[PDB]
Amino acid sequence: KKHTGYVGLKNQGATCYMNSLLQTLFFTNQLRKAVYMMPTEGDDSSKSVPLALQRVFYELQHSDKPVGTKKLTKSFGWETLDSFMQHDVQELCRVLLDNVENKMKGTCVEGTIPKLFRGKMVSYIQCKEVDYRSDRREDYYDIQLSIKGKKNIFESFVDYVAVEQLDGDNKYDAGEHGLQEAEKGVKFLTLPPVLHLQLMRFMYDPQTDQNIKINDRFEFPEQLPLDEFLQKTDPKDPANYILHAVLVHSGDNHGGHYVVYLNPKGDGKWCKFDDDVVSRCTKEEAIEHNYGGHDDDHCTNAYMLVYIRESKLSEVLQAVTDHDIPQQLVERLQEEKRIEAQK
Ligand SMILES: [Br-]
Ligand SMILES: [Br-]
Ligand SMILES: [Br-]
Ligand SMILES: [Br-]
Repeated sequence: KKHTGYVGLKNQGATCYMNSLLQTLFFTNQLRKAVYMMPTEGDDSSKSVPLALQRVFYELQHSDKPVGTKKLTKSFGWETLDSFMQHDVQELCRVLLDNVENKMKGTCVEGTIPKLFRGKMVSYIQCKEVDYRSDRREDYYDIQLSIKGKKNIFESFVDYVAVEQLDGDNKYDAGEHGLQEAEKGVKFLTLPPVLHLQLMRFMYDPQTDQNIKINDRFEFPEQLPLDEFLQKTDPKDPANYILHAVLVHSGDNHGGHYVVYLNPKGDGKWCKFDDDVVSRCTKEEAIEHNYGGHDDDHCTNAYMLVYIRESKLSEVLQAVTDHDIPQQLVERLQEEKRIEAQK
């Protein structure tokens, strides 16, 4: 527990965003407690993702030394030298959360995942010259925001909700009305208590023919008002979000360094999580110094932000204690440790 109170994770290969993401998920206290509850007795230690995540969280909560992740990577089968380089942070997140959600089904914590991370959107198509619209609900668990050519997060949200023209030769097939010029877009109906925003600095194949990293300046705030992107708003619960995590990458596309900044209590007291080294830092370092740019004469910037709904903040970050871990689970991990101590 060091001197920040918090312990790091081991550098065990090119796992890229993984340690950052695990720290982010660990300090989503409501998720952690829920994960502690899954009926993982009788699971195979080798094969079980639920158990493997239980183990890592337990270690992060009790261990005074940097925590290993080997059994975690084995279980969801990303073990080759470059398996994390072939995926992104939002893909690993879904891998983890889907295993966990699937374990929680039929348990006293079923629905913890959609409760904390799921939001609702309306996807619509409006024809210009014919009276036809098709409104359909879409669920999301995270949001990929465009950052290229945008000054900040507000412009990104503006761009995300911008109307798109559908015109021949890209006309909408309007059924009985045949091919029709249309407008399509999305609107938000609900925003989740925990909001995962990926910033698209790392981008596809610009036709020819690399994955590249955009290191342009992109500003995000400590406090994020999203009411004006909602179809209708609640007077008693405005869509006000507070910045909780800034996942940072330093360098370019090919090779770089991965760090995450957290204020895991939600008070504005920030720590820097750099694998095994956890140290406290200024708020400027966690935030402004991660805007990116090319400024003094800079390759260090956020690719992912986590925001927490201010009204649900002090709950999402609710106290965890030792008693929140069931005895059966404590006993099992303790026995494994004892086996390991036999070398
Ligand atoms: Br390990
Ligand atoms: Br793979
Ligand atoms: Br990205
Ligand atoms: Br720039």
